[PDB]
Amino acid sequence: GFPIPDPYCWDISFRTFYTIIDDEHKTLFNGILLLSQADNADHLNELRRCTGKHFLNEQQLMQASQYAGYAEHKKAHDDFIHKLDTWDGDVTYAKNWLVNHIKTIDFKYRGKI
Amino acid sequence: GFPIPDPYCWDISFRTFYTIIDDEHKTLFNGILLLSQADNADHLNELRRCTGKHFLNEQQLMQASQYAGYAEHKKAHDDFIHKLDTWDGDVTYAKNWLVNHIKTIDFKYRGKI
Amino acid sequence: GFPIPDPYCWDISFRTFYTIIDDEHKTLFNGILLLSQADNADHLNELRRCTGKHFLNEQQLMQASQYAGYAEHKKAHDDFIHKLDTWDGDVTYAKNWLVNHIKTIDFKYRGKI
Amino acid sequence: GFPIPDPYCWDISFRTFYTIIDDEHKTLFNGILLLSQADNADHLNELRRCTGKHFLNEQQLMQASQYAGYAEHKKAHDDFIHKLDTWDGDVTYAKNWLVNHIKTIDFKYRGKI
Amino acid sequence: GFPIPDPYCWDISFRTFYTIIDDEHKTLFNGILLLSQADNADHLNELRRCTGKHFLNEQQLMQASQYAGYAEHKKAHDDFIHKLDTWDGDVTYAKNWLVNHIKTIDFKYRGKI
Amino acid sequence: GFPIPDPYCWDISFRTFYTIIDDEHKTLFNGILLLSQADNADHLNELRRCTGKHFLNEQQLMQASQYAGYAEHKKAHDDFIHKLDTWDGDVTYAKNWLVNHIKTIDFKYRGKI
Amino acid sequence: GFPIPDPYCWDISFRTFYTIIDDEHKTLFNGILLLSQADNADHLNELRRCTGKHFLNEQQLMQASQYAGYAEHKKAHDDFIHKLDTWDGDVTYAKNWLVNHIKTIDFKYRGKI
Amino acid sequence: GFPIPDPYCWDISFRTFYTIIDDEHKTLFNGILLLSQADNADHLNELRRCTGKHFLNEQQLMQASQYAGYAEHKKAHDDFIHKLDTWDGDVTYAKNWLVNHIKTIDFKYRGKI
Repeated sequence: GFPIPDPYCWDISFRTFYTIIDDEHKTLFNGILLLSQADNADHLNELRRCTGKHFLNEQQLMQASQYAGYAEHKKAHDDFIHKLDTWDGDVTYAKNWLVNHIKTIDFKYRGKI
Repeated sequence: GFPIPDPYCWDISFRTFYTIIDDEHKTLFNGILLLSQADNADHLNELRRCTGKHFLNEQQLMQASQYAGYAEHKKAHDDFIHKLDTWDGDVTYAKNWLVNHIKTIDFKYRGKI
Repeated sequence: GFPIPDPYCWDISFRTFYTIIDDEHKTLFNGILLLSQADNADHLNELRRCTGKHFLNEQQLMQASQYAGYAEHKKAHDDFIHKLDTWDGDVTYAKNWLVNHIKTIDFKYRGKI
Repeated sequence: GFPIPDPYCWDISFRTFYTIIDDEHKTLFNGILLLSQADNADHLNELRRCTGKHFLNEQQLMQASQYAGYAEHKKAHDDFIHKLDTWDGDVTYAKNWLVNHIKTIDFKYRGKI
Repeated sequence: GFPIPDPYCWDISFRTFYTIIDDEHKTLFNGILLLSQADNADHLNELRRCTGKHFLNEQQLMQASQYAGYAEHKKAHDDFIHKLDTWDGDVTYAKNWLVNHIKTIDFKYRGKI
Repeated sequence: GFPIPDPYCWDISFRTFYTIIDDEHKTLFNGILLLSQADNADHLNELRRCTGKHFLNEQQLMQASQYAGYAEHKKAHDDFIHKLDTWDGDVTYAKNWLVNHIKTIDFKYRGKI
Repeated sequence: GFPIPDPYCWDISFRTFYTIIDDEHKTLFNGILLLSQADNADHLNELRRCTGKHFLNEQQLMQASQYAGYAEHKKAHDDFIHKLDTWDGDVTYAKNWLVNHIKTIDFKYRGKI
Repeated sequence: GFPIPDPYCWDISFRTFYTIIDDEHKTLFNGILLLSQADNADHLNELRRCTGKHFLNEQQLMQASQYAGYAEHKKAHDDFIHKLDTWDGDVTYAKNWLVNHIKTIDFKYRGKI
C-alpha cells in the first residue's frame, strides 16, 4: 500500500525503466488527474483511450518474451477497463488502483520482459 | 438522417480528424460515385477492395485502444461487405448507407481511439 | 490534352495498377473538387496535405527501385507544391495539371517500380 | 499569453487532435512539473529525453506531408533543446515556453499534417 | 488449360501487376525448374520454402482487403503444400499445377486486392 | 550427442547461418553460463527472458515459410520454458538441453526457412 | 571464369545463405533470360526494376552491419545500372556480369552481414 | 579500471536496462572470447558483424531522443571499428576496450534515451 502523489501526476518512483512504458504511464496519471478536476465525458474518453492502448501495448510486451505472469496481469487490466466502461465517478478508487497496479503488478515484470 | 452530397464525393463535413481514416473515406465516396456512373464489375471491384481495406484498418485502429463499441461497429461493417458481395445494383442504398455510417457510427469513435 | 472529368473525380482511366498510388490519387481529385466548390483555407489545407503526402510516397516508391526518371519526376512534384504554397485560386490550372501529371508523368513509371 | 495550468499538467485545451502527439505532450508537462518539484539531474534527464523524442517525432509527422512550416518549426524546437542542454534552472521560462509553443506553433500544423 | 513454358521459367504472360507477387512467382518457377534438373532434397527444400512463404504472403495480401475468394484460394494453396510435403517426384504435375494456379486462381484477385 | 563447450559460450560450430538466430543463441549460452556461476533470480530472469523471446522469434521465422516441422519444434520449446518456470537448479540438464536442441532440432530448419 | 548456366536460371551453386538475397537473385537470372528470349522494353523494364530494387536492398543489408566493402560494392552495382540504363542489347555481357558479380563480389559479404 | 571478466563473457554488472542493448552487448563479449580462443577470420568476421550492427543500433537509439552525447559516442565506436578493420591480433586491447566502453560510455546514456 503506497502513497498517492499530490498533485496526481507521475513521479520517478514509478519508473519501470522501460521508457515506452513509463511514457504511457504518465498518460494514465494525467487521465485520472483530469477526472479529479471535472468528471465529464471528455476526460473519461481521454483516460479510457490511454488505458486501453497502454494495456494492450504492455500485454504485447509481456507476450514477446512469453512472460510467465501474463494471465494474472491481463485479468487485472481487463477488470480496470471494465470499471472504466461502467464509470461510477469513483476517482478515489482509480487513484489507488493505478498506484498499486504499477508498484506491485507492473514492477513484477521488470527484468523479465 | 443526413443530406446526400451532390456530386457524391467526400466533403469536410465528414471529417473524423483521423487523416488516414478521412483519406480512406474519400475512396469509398469515389467507389459509389463510379457505380452511380456505370454499374459494372470494374467499379464494383474498386469499391469492394477499398471497402474491405478500410473496414479492416478502421477495425485495427479501434482494437489498438480496446474500443468499447467495436463489436457493434464490426457487425455494421460486415453487413455492408455482405451487401457488396451480393450486389443488387441498389446505388441509392449504398449512397445512404455510407453517409449515415460515417456520421453516426464512425463519428462515435472520435476521441476514443 | 486529356479530357477533364466532370464531376472532377477519379475514374478508372487514371488507373496506375498500383493500388496504394491509385487510392492516393483519388484524394487529389477530391481536394481540387472541394476548392472548385469553395476556395477557402480548409479545402486548400486538405489538398495541400494530401498532395505533400502523395508526392513523398510516390517518390519513395520510385527510389525503392532506383527509378531512372526520379529526378525529373520529383521536380514536377516540387513545382506543383510551390503552386499550392503560392495559391492564387486558379482551379482550372490545378484541374488540368493533375490530369496531365497522372496520364503522362505517373504513367511512365508503370512496370518500372 | 495563455494561462499557465496549475497544477502544471496537460488539459484538453491543449488538444491537437493527433492522439500520438497529445500523449507525447502530456510527457512534456510532466517533465516540467517534476523539475518545479526538484531541480535535479533525474528530472532533467526525463524531460530532456521526452522532449528530444517528441521534437523528432513531430518533425517526422511534419515531413510526411511536406509541411510548409517545417523549417521554422524545427528551429523553435532546436532552440528549446539548447535551453535544456544549458539548463540554468529557470522553470518559469520552461512552463511558459511549452504552453506557448503548443497553443501557437503546434496548433498551426493542425489539418496540414 | 495453358502452355507450359520451356525452359520452365517465369514469363511476362504471368504478370499479375503486383510486383511483389510476380517476384515471388519467379521463385516458384525456379524451384520447379531445379527439381526438373535433379530431384533431390536441396531442390525440394528450396521450392518448399519459397512456396510456403509465397502462399502466406499472398494470403495476407488477400486478407488485407477482405478478399471474397480467400477460402477457396487458401484451400488450393494448402493442397499443393501437402503434395510437396509428400513429394512423389511428379515434376509434371508440379509444372502444370503452377501454370494453372497462377493463370486461373491468382489472376482472379487482380484489381480486388 | 555433442560435446559441451567449456567455457559454456557459443562457438561457430553452432552457426545456423541465420545471423539473427545465431545472435539470439549467444544469449541463451550466456544465460546458462550465469546460472552455472550463481544460481539466483537475476540470472534466471535473464535466461528466462532471452529464452522466451528467442523461442517466439524462432517460431515466427518457421511460420513465415509454413515450416513442416513447426509443431514438434514448438513442443520442444514449450517443454524447456516449463522447466525454466519450475527451475530446480539442474544446470547440467540445461547445458545439455541447449547444445542438443540447436545441433539437432534447430539445424533441421536450415535451408527451409 | 564461372560457367554460365544453361538455361540461364539460378541454381544452388549461387546460394549466399541469405534467403531474401537468394530470392532476389533468382529474379535477376529471370530478367536476363527474358531479354535473351526477346530484347524488348517489357523485358528490360522487368530486369531494370528487379536490379534497382535488389541493389538497394543488398546495400541496405551491408549498411546494417557497417560492412567494410560497402563502397566498392555499391560502385559495382551502380556501374551495372548504368549499363542497363544505356542498354545496347549485349545479353552476353549481362549473363557473364551477373554470374561473376554474385560468385566473386556478393560471396565476399557472407558471414559479415 | 574495471575488472576483466574471466571467462570473458557478459555478466549482469554490465546491465544497461535496455534489453535489446544488453542482448547485443552479450554478442560482443562472445566475439572477443572466440578471438581469444583462435585468432582467425571466422571469429573476426563474427565479432566485426556484431560490432558494426550493435554500433549502428545504439546510434539509432541515441538519435531517437536527440541524445546530446551522440557525436562523441559515435566517434568512440568508429575508432573501434577502425581497430577491427586493421586487426593486429591484440585481444588484450579489445577485452579492455569493451569493458571500459560499456561501463563508462554506454552507461552515460542510461535514462536519457
